[PDB]
Amino acid sequence: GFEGGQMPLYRRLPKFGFTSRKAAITAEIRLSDLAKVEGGVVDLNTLKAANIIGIQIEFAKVILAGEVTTPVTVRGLRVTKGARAAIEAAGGKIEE
Amino acid sequence: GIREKIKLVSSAGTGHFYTTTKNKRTKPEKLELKKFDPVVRQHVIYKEAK
Amino acid sequence: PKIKTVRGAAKRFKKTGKGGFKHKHANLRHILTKKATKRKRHLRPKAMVSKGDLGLVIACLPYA
Amino acid sequence: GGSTRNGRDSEAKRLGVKRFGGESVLAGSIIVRQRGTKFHAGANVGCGRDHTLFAKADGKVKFEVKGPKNRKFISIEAE
RNA sequence: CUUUAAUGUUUGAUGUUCUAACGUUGACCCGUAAUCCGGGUUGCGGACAGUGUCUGGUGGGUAGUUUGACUGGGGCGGUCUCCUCCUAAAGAGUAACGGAGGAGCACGAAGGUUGGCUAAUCCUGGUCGGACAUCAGGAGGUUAGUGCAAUGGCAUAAGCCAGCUUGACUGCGAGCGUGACGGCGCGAGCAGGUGCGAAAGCAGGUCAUAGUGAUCCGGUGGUUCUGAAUGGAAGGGCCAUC
RNA sequence: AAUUCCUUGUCGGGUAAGUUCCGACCUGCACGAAUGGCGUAAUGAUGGCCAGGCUGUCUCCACCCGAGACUCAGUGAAAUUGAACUCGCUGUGAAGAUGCAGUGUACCCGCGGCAAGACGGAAAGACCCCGUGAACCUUUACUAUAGCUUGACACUGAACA
RNA sequence: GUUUAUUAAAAACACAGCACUGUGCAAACACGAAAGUGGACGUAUACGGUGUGACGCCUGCCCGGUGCCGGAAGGUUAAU
RNA sequence: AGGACCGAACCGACUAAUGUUGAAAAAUUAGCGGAUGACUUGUGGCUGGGGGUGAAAGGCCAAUCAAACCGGGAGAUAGCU
RNA sequence: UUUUGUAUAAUGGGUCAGCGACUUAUAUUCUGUAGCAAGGUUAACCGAAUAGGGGAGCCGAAGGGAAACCGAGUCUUAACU
RNA sequence: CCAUAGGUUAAUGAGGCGAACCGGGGGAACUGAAACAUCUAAGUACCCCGAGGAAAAGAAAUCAACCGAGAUUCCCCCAG
Repeated sequence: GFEGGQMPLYRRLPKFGFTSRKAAITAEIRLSDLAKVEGGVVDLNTLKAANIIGIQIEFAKVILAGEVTTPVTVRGLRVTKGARAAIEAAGGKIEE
Repeated sequence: GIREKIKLVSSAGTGHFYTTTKNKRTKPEKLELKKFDPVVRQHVIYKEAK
Repeated sequence: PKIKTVRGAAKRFKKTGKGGFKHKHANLRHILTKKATKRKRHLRPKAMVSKGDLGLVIACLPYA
Repeated sequence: GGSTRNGRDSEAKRLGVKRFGGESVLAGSIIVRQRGTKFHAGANVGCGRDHTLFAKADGKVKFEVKGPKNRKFISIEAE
């Protein structure tokens, strides 16, 4: 970022530090992939076995992407008003 | 110099306030004026200078 | 070796849904006694780096 | 001593000439405190604090050989 | 409310009395006829030193580094930002230790608005009373005035005679001007509430351009935005801000 | 005046004349009393002027004896070396030409002797400036700190006024 | 006499004498990642630091600045 | 008795001239100062690197020292030739 | 070789021959090229050990917001804009 | 005096030198911050005492977070 001295732009901009501090415990899944669950249930305990992201997850969230191929059964998770309706239209269940 | 800048607050003591400079040797009356509140959407006296 | 992320940039610039990096405007914190709202409110919409100015952070954010 | 300083030029030059303007808003001919030497009309009467001749409309200058006495009364017009 | 002393008592300090901490800058004897001093025995001094750590002060005995750029040697003197003026060759641009002046603030009025006004000066006549300071006439006047330069404009006054008062406000804004950039200049108009006016209409400060200063660091007004077991708290962030 | 612009102060001594030496006078721009004031004796590998001596130092050089230089033999180094058909005078010119524009003058290789040049041979110029170069030195810059010193905690005890 | 072995040997400094100031002896003072030693097997006519120059004729005024001592009227002051 | 004389040994380095790969890195030639005192000199030992020695010159400490000889830090550092 | 200009009283060069100065590892943009493809890929390691296994973990498939939060939409806004 | 220091016999250990790794203790400047002062250089270079086939580390007075992990060490990741 050196520009001949003359106080460079990366020092004239303000400092930040406050962040959401939860990415290492928060998993993000989308209805366009790993959403058939092979007849099983979508749950935080089975996500920790689904060959994805590992065991340190404390929160799992869902986003509405693509279309829902199965009458999927979900227990818990943080799920949008759209994702709850895209699964309803496919014959699925959301347990909370 | 060194007069210290004035702070003017409404009677609710809220975190929205005006800041200005005033001459120390003229007009010793308290600086107060009637102006708007950004949440209550009404005119109030802003006062309590020094 | 891995190369480090530069704190000069990683406490200044953020990533978005478009190529480049998004930042705040300065001249909004220190002594506002002579700054009317028409010279404060308008300093909050944020701006981007995206030209020959991006080639100055291309080794500052090597993992963004 | 005192010299040369002179600081900022601050522009204040002409623009509202011939057939200038188009797809975007024009600032018109700007001057340094002389109020009559390049006078205005229509959408570009402006003169907020610096004699800029600004508008809510876009187009070219009409730039006509008419206007009260020595004043030019310059305006922009739709095509 | 007081000015304060003594009986009793706690103690800094000072003296005295004593040996329990401690010096050995005392001595003899053993090692050993070792001019050392380890041991052994006995004195002297004694809570004084000595030994460790803390604290204020004095401070090259000892240590390291800094001490600018522009100009026809170097320095001195001048200058370094903002405003203004001449140089710029009749488009844009620009050089000269080439030529000259201001600002680094002030006003809740020198701001907003409704209703009115126009000034400087000289000559004569007349009063103490003015090169002229109150008046009438005859001439003359952006040769007066703006909170302050310099330049420009002002009476459809932006200059000043009165009245009533904060639009010197919060969120939003098509955009346009300048400079390589940061930065800097101007802005139609909405919604909310306010000011002046019968009303039209006007006001988001000061006729227009100067009274400046990014980020860091720290501080203050508000706050279910956050807050590493949980729940408060401390500190952040957002919004106001020094 | 090892202090002073004007200075060779100025009067006088010394001299054929004397910015130099002395006696004296004191506008010491800005001497002066123990970082003393000022003078003698005695001393010095000590400062300056005058005079007698010495004499080829000088006036004006010349012989007399020897050493090297000179000519070889034997043994045989040193710094330098763009290329060398490197001659005047004038012009031009990285603005003072051996060589190019003009016009003149030289047998070649040596050889004792000279040194006006070749901006000769030897120094990674000293001079003056320049560099947020380097290192020491000073201090009424800046930041650190021993030594010494003030009070104190603790080893560290008993009591009376 | 001594100083610049090599561009200087001269007027520097040494030095009988004169004067100040610290020091009572586990002296003052010095060297130390410290015991140990030096001062001194001495003892205020002794030792440390230092200005002035044999002997003579003599030796003005200033404590306003800085340094050091002596003091307690006032401003101000640490650990704890 | 003499930091007494005149003057060799012994010491000196004031001065000129010949030197400057010279027989020579202080020697040569010719003057020329001192010479019983702060004189002169052998052999052994002592004082060490920020530390010595010095009647104190950036002089002396193995032809260097206002900071030496031998190695390492190291391929220090040139907005530069 | 190099400095408005160089036959330049600028600079270098006695000579013949050896030797003599840009390397890959970490990250990335632009370019070529290749396998798979909404997926792509293994590291260390194990392996009769250039096959094969190993999917840890990374890169990608969703954005708006300081963050809570919302999400094919979203922040600020009374937002109704 | 009792003892201990010295004297004495038997047993067991230490003593000097090597290549690197390694344990504890001492420890720069130049350098990186395009200058420099906290920071960095660097607990390196170098020195001192010393140990083993390794040394160091270990079978929790650690982390976690309502769900539990669970001796130590090195390689690839978590992660620049």
